[PDB]
Amino acid sequence: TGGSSKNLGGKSPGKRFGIKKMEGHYVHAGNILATQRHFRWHPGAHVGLGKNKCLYALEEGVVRYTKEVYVPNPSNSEAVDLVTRLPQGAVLYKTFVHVVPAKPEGTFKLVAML
Amino acid sequence: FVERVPLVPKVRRERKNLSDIRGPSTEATEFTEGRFAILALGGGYLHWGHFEMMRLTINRSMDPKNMFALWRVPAPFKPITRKGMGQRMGGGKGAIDHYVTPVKAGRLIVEMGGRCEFKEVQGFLDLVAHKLPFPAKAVSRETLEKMRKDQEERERNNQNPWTFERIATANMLGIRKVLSPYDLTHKGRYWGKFYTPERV
Amino acid sequence: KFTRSRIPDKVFQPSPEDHEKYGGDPQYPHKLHIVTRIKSTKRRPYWEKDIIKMLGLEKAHTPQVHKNIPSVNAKLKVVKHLIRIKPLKLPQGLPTEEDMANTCLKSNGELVVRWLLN
RNA sequence: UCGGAGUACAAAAAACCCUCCGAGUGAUUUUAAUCUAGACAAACCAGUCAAAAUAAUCACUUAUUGAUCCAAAAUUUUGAUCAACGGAACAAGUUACCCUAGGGAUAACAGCGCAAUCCUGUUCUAGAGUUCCUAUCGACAAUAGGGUUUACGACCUCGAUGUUGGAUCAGGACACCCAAAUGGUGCAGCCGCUAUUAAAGGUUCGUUUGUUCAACGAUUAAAGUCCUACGUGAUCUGAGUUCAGACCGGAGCAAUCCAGGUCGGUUUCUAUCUAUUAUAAAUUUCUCCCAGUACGAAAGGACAAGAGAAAUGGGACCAACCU
RNA sequence: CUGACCGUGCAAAGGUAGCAUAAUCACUUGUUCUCCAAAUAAGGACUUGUAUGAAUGGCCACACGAGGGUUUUACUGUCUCUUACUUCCAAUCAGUGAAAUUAACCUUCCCGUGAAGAGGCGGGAAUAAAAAAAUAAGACGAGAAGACCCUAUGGAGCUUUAAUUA
RNA sequence: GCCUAACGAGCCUGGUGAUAGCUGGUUGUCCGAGAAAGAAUUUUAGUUCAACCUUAAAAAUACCCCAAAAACCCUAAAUUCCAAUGUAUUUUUAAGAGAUAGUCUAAAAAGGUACAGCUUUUUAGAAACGGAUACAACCUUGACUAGAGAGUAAAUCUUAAUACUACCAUAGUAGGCCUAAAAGCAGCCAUCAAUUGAGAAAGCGUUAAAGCUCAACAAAUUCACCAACAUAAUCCCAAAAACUAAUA
Ligand SMILES: [Mg+2]
Ligand SMILES: [Mg+2]
Ligand SMILES: [Mg+2]
Ligand SMILES: [Mg+2]
Ligand SMILES: [Mg+2]
Ligand SMILES: [Mg+2]
Ligand SMILES: [Mg+2]
Ligand SMILES: [Mg+2]
Ligand SMILES: [Mg+2]
Ligand SMILES: [Mg+2]
Ligand SMILES: [Mg+2]
Ligand SMILES: [Mg+2]
Ligand SMILES: [Mg+2]
Ligand SMILES: [Mg+2]
Ligand SMILES: [Mg+2]
Ligand SMILES: [Mg+2]
Ligand SMILES: [Mg+2]
Ligand SMILES: [Mg+2]
Ligand SMILES: [Mg+2]
Ligand SMILES: [Mg+2]
Ligand SMILES: [Mg+2]
Ligand SMILES: [Mg+2]
Ligand SMILES: [Mg+2]
Ligand SMILES: [Mg+2]
Ligand SMILES: [Mg+2]
Ligand SMILES: [Mg+2]
Ligand SMILES: [Mg+2]
Ligand SMILES: [Mg+2]
Ligand SMILES: [Mg+2]
Ligand SMILES: [Mg+2]
Ligand SMILES: [Mg+2]
Ligand SMILES: [Mg+2]
Ligand SMILES: [Mg+2]
Ligand SMILES: [Mg+2]
Ligand SMILES: [Mg+2]
Ligand SMILES: [Mg+2]
Ligand SMILES: [Mg+2]
Ligand SMILES: [Mg+2]
Ligand SMILES: [Mg+2]
Ligand SMILES: [Mg+2]
Ligand SMILES: [Mg+2]
Ligand SMILES: [Mg+2]
Ligand SMILES: [Mg+2]
Ligand SMILES: [Mg+2]
Ligand SMILES: [Mg+2]
Ligand SMILES: [Mg+2]
Ligand SMILES: [Mg+2]
Ligand SMILES: [Mg+2]
Ligand SMILES: [Mg+2]
Ligand SMILES: [Mg+2]
Ligand SMILES: [Mg+2]
Ligand SMILES: [Mg+2]
Ligand SMILES: [Mg+2]
Ligand SMILES: [Mg+2]
Ligand SMILES: [Mg+2]
Ligand SMILES: [Mg+2]
Ligand SMILES: [Mg+2]
Ligand SMILES: [Mg+2]
Ligand SMILES: [Mg+2]
Ligand SMILES: [Mg+2]
Ligand SMILES: [Mg+2]
Ligand SMILES: [Mg+2]
Ligand SMILES: [Mg+2]
Ligand SMILES: [Mg+2]
Repeated sequence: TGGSSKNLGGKSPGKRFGIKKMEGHYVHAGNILATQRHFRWHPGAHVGLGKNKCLYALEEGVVRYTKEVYVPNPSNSEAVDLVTRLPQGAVLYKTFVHVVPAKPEGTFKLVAML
Repeated sequence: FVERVPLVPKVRRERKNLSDIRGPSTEATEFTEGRFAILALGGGYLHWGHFEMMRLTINRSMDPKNMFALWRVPAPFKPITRKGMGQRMGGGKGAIDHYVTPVKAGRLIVEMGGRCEFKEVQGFLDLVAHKLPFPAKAVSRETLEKMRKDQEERERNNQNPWTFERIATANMLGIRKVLSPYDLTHKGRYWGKFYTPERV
Repeated sequence: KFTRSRIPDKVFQPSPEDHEKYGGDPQYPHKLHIVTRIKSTKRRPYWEKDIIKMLGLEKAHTPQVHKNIPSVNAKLKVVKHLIRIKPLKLPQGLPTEEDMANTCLKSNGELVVRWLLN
């Protein structure tokens, strides 16, 4: 009996998208925080956005997650319109990641007393 | 008249969820217009031939002046697949032979309103009930409410300290290892497709 | 799948007559648990075997003593169907140095400090 | 090989000859640079982000891609349906003339599992039955069972469980084909048609096919349906399938091949062990009567009782006959 | 009803003379007559065989086959349906004296179970001990590391447009 | 075909201890610790990496883990991540192999026939010398050596199913309408009104009538109603049992 199943190429590995660090994790500058294919979490304070929508930590610190108000860039039109048609009482919210800096910025050392 | 095949025939064979026959029902639990109905006491799959029976039977059995009927169940939307005879396992999913409506225990199949007494309807409804895939009953509002009040009366009259709820929820004797995850909700009254009314 | 399950809080809210029934004192909760292991850790998931290794319950029918703090209570809760728990009682009070050699633990769950005089 | 969904519901991962859509590039302009912290991912190989320091976009956007070696090139780099896509620098058919190593890790036979199909019941009355659901049946449907069919699984056997039909000898089931008691009838009687109870005994001889099946001739009280390794080959037979030779269609350039026909073709065992090696106490016809009476308008036409004959199956026996 | 004719297409030509259900894919136990009480056999016809067919030969015919098939006569133990008697074996006595085979066996039957068919397990039954003679149901009996099937980056023979080529 | 009792290619001696990812074998005692399949592959009867693991070493935290936290429409069991706390484990470094041909049970799903002692993944369990007679996977238990001691664990197999009874029946009027007839009772309309009480009728019945019963009084007594389901092939399958007290 002809057993042809017409479907092809279901097979891909998973991309291991997801959250790499968790709230209250210590982080060094450069660590990737989470990696996603669509924006699930947006970059907050001290979190840089990679061209593939990676989130990495800019400072040395503690990673925090947050629900905050979303005010799209006036250059990006779709989001501008989505913001436009809302009923007059409602604001948009999203989830952000943050780094909270640990090390102080610097120190004043006494080099020489002349 | 319900149509053998849907007007917009499903093109893509779907996985068969046993889960939609399984356990208690949500939709179509309550009466709307009518005084009478056929209540489903098990889960089951209603295909076309059944609709044929309930329809011809219930139409010819009733006085068109004093009585009217209503479908509480959709016309069959779920594709069922077969393979020919003499087929080795594998090669793909088969082709579409059938259409069926899933029916959960505790749902009303047919709703009959009218100025008749429950005795008439009960007289000829018991035939159609008797002929369905699942065990089914002929009921009215009074009957239904009576048996439900009794159904909780049993649970407050229960003389033995041990009920399925208490154990399954407290995971006693590690019983949760033998039970399913759906068992917490069914509270052990439903098992697979079948329903047991006497289970407290 | 099979899982670690859960116990909802209502389970652990005692009724008034449970005090009268198990002879616990309604006013003051009790300090120490005597925990004995009644049943086997075989045929059970690995995490329970773990909990029983931490509690020091390694071999059956030997009593152990534990604090009634919430931290120990959590683990006990996980394995609660394998064990027997009874409140420890001290009629003669707390054992001092001189009594260390004379200690005995009775099946009432009762510690006797002065045992078999002369 | 490569990517999106589902399966895989909320960190990751995750299978199938699973369910569905895609890619082996286009379209632009703005030519999208060096060098180095820390990271994701990961068997490895490949993949990914990226601060500081110097001075690409749209097309669901995610996939648009090939490692060494070896070649050509210039100043530096380009080379693959290597698509069997972790890639052999370059190789196809046949074998019933076959050979070895293995496998019950895997088919054909048989057993087992399951019961789609098949097979016996009941439950429901629309309908047929002129009227009348259920004398005889019965659509759409419900619920139990049986385990012989064709399948499906691959669980025992490949240091062999020898496989179709007959012969002989049969053991068993009862879902009775006869014989025996009976219910119902759209049963007057004669035939009948259905249903209940009953397994001690029976259940033919031929023409054609290897044939079970089937047709057909002639009969019988009937010429049951099955199971037993489709009973039974250390009892028998091989016509058939099933090796070697050979034709005839056909398919191949050929070799060879087609659950297509045809002709021909080795059937081995001295029995170690278990098993086993004769008690009896009938069954069936067909006649003769009854009585051409009971029964029906007549035409056709009974059982029961009682006398006879046979036949078969048990057990024997030679006066005659026949060897 | 068929098609001598008609149109158009493609070919290097368009299968003719014969013969025909055949030692000729299938349908298929083709149709019908003769043959027998009855014939899927045999012979004769019809016959698109859509897969006959003329030196890979086509068609008739003597004469010949230890070739295949069919009928008749006759003959008989093939058979209805077996029987008698002799001889070799045979069994008892006396000599001489092998073979495959064999875990150990103090080696029953039933129904369950079980790697799915039990002398060994479970529940029951039955049961002094040994010879000799028989019969073949079982011991998945004995013989050959299955000739079938599949799998080895195992072989070989054969053939060509396989790839490399003296 | 045949070429010296095996010819698809003789026999012999060399090459030759040919080569077998394939069978088959591999020899004293006693102790420690102990494994189940993620990748690629002329690969799926094999290897080589990872993961687990064994033998040494160096160290520091490891499991458990409350808030807090992880998405946009609907979305369960639950995960991920972390202090306290209960414990002693875990990571690195140096050496090594085997293993990579699994079964069933519970749960979530696919495929198939909402079939398999079926196949394909994910999460758990198991492989008693004790129970389920017998028994690989279910249940009780984890482990040594002696005792002619004790306490217990899982477990021995029970559960049921019935009846229907009086007495009686006139009235307009075969209401209209149809219809061969149509008289409650082929269908439409009406549902009226005598009697104390009787439907412009629920059954059968008739060509239509005719005729049988049900509903209505009158007489009484009342107790119920929700009924059930044939069989297989050697020969049934412990024997038996209502009872001296059991949280045995
Ligand atoms: Mg996917
Ligand atoms: Mg994958
Ligand atoms: Mg039903
Ligand atoms: Mg920069
Ligand atoms: Mg190249
Ligand atoms: Mg490859
Ligand atoms: Mg590959
Ligand atoms: Mg890859
Ligand atoms: Mg040949
Ligand atoms: Mg061989
Ligand atoms: Mg096998
Ligand atoms: Mg056989
Ligand atoms: Mg088979
Ligand atoms: Mg067998
Ligand atoms: Mg069955
Ligand atoms: Mg099957
Ligand atoms: Mg398998
Ligand atoms: Mg074999
Ligand atoms: Mg053998
Ligand atoms: Mg017999
Ligand atoms: Mg019978
Ligand atoms: Mg018989
Ligand atoms: Mg046989
Ligand atoms: Mg045979
Ligand atoms: Mg034999
Ligand atoms: Mg030829
Ligand atoms: Mg010959
Ligand atoms: Mg032959
Ligand atoms: Mg023989
Ligand atoms: Mg003998
Ligand atoms: Mg013999
Ligand atoms: Mg005789
Ligand atoms: Mg011609
Ligand atoms: Mg032919
Ligand atoms: Mg030709
Ligand atoms: Mg020629
Ligand atoms: Mg020719
Ligand atoms: Mg001549
Ligand atoms: Mg000659
Ligand atoms: Mg001749
Ligand atoms: Mg002798
Ligand atoms: Mg013996
Ligand atoms: Mg069995
Ligand atoms: Mg047996
Ligand atoms: Mg002898
Ligand atoms: Mg024998
Ligand atoms: Mg044996
Ligand atoms: Mg045999
Ligand atoms: Mg072999
Ligand atoms: Mg080969
Ligand atoms: Mg080779
Ligand atoms: Mg020779
Ligand atoms: Mg060697
Ligand atoms: Mg390769
Ligand atoms: Mg291999
Ligand atoms: Mg921690
Ligand atoms: Mg396997
Ligand atoms: Mg392997
Ligand atoms: Mg079973
Ligand atoms: Mg596991
Ligand atoms: Mg035992
Ligand atoms: Mg011990
Ligand atoms: Mg009248
Ligand atoms: Mg009145």
